[PDB]
Amino acid sequence: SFETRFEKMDNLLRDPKSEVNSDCLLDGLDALVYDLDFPALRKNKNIDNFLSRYKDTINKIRDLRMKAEDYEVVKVIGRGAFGEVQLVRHKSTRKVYAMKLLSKFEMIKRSDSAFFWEERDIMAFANSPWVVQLFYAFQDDRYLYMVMEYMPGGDLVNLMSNYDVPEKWARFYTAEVVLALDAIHSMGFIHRDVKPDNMLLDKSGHLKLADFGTCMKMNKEGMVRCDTAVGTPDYISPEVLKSQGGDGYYGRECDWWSVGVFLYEMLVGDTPFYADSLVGTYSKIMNHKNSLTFPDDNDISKEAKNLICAFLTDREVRLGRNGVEEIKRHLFFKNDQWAWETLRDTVAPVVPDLSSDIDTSNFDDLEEDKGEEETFPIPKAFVGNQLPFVGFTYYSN
Amino acid sequence: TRFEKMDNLLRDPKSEVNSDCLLDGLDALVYDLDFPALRKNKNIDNFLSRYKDTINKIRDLRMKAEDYEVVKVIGRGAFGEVQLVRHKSTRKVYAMKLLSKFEMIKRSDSAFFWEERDIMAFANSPWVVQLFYAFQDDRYLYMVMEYMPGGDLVNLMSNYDVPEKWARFYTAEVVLALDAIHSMGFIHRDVKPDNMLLDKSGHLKLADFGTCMKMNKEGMVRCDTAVGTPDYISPEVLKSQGGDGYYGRECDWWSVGVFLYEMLVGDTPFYADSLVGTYSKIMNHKNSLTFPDDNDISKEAKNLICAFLTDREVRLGRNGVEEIKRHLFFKNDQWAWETLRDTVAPVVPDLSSDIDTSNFDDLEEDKGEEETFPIPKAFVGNQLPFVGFTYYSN
Ligand SMILES: COc1cccc([C@@H](C)NC(=O)Nc2nc(-c3ccncc3)cs2)c1
Ligand SMILES: COc1cccc([C@@H](C)NC(=O)Nc2nc(-c3ccncc3)cs2)c1
Repeated sequence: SFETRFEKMDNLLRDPKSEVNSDCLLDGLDALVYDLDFPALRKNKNIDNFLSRYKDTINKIRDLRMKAEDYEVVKVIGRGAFGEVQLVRHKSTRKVYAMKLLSKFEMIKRSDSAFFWEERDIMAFANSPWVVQLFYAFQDDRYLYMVMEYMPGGDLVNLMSNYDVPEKWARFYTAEVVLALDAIHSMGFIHRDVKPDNMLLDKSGHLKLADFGTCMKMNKEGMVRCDTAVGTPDYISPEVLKSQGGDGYYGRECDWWSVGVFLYEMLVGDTPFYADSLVGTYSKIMNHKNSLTFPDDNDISKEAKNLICAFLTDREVRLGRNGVEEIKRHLFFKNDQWAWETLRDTVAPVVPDLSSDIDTSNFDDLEEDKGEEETFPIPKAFVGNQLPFVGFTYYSN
Repeated sequence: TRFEKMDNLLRDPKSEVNSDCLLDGLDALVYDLDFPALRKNKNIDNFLSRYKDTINKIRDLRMKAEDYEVVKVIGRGAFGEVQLVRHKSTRKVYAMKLLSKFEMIKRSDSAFFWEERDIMAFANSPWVVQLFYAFQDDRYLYMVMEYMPGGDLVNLMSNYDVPEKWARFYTAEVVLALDAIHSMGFIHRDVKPDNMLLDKSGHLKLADFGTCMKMNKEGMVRCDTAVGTPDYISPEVLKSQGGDGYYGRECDWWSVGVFLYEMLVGDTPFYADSLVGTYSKIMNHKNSLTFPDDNDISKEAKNLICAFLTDREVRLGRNGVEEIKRHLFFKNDQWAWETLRDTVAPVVPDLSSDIDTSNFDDLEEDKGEEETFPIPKAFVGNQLPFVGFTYYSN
């Protein structure tokens, strides 16, 4: 077991999970230069001499390290209002990735400076077939960049658009979602916003989760709360809605609610709590006992109905509170086509036909930004606008 | 393109982006941000709380002062002290120079240790004391050097009457050592007995390079300030105060001259009871230089001394080290210039333990309160000149 203090420090430098690993240490030096280098501050001798020594070296480094210009944008596949996701090709390696941008200016402006750490940890270290991998995370003074495996199948929102979905497809996406969720729960995170938008497909037609921006680390009892605004409460559980009003905390069972909702939308074509307005949808969720109706549209399966209803109940009696297993054993999941262990080796309901490695078919065209980039007021003293982003850099090796 | 090369940039002990400089960066940053006034900036407060745990940990993992037992305090330079220290685990004994960050700020003069670090680390010479590790905390820089139980020429000079035979030896060694330094591109200035140390076998090493400077093309330097030890300072360097001039490596040779005088005469040539007096006699050396009336001293001894204590442009060594080596004062049957360090030193120190302090004067401790920095209301970047100082030998 024993290691010397020198050995231990060496491990800190080399460990991708360490915040003092070499790449993170360059980040600091970089940021510090960014934030110090200004005529006003250069009047300080310590600062002026320091920037003279290191700057020539800092230019070598900024030249050497990965950068936005190592990639060319093929297209824009999504917009998050903190930035865009865009299809890219690496110039030297020819390889094709999806790339998320985050505006540093926007983040300082609105706060929301701390929120991307969990997404980073998850996509970097999950090492799951159920989770989109981040290959590189790097940055400059303007932006964060997350370079991710591209998922040409598109999301489940697109799928529900182009296909009516039989219980046989539903069961399958549902099961994969169960697994990705469980994977994420086992790393100690609660996803907390689980939607068809966050479910994408690889060239095989298999599902991965993306967009972990809402994810929070659970503690001991496996609970959390965050202050975070949520676009639509369509898939959001009642106890999460209550929590936003200060009331209290909650556990991973909130994610199983979303899945209950996801199923209903796949079979029935509609969100169960759908209303013309946010307020209406909101009331309906809080009303869920009396507000949840199975369709005009059909009789659909006794078993499907029962799973959906088991997920869409109140949290204390809700399916999945006793763990993933009682979910897996639900009779809704019985079939001849796949078993839980073999699921990803099955052939998928929809296997994308793709013209090229650049095929955008399953995504909507994203027109343009072409907006003029906002800049900060020149510091009269040190404001450290780069500090929140220090240690973000990651290279998978 | 394959690329990285940052592997080498990170691994090069001479690289400024190497791992230890990178860690010095983060360490300096935290020290300099941690303050009530500065934590009112949220950017800062948030960064400090994020990296605090990991920073406390690094500080402990990396080499620190607590890793050493202080045995005796063997010197004080008013920029700090020099201690004989023993590593608490390895049990190895080392010399450690403490440089105060507070003082190198107050007096400015924050840049001088770089060349000293550079030399002691990478010289790889039997003529130059070797730097093993360098580290720092908020208060100090720490240089850890090979220990030199032989002591310095001043101690030797007080305990003995140096015969010409010995002076030939020590001068010759100083000469070879200086040459090596010159060949690395530096002018020492500051050549005085106090910086000449004897190893366990009694051979000579140069230390305290804090005053060194790097030559250019013609091998000169441009300096308008005069550098230390009034007794040993050359006319050029004295005169260079007040904007004057720019000069080469023969100011060191001048000090070798003073050194030789001191050993054989037992006094300094420019001694007076004020430095003011000494500066003056130095300017007037052409007159003020005299040997004692009694004297029994070889003519060629006095000649060599006189060849050094002349003006720079006629100064022995101005042509090359060779004209010094060929001087008749060095003529003898015992040793040759290339083998000289393999010969048997005139004094081989007798030592009790590896810890033996007998050849160093008695010094004690500060006993004073640490005079420390005022809390900033804004980023002063006070640690920034020290980033990249840390060194580990392997
Ligand atoms: C708040 O900041 C944001 C910046 C950009 C985008 C977003 C939104 C749309 N959510 C998201 O992560 N969507 C993502 N889609 C992928 C993706 C898509 C296709 N192929 C590979 C990856 C990653 S994240 C938010
Ligand atoms: C520049 O500011 C100063 C700060 C503290 C001390 C000094 C003096 C004592 N000179 C010096 O470096 N002396 C040296 N002694 C050694 C040494 C001693 C014993 N064994 C090996 C080396 C190196 S430098 C100056």
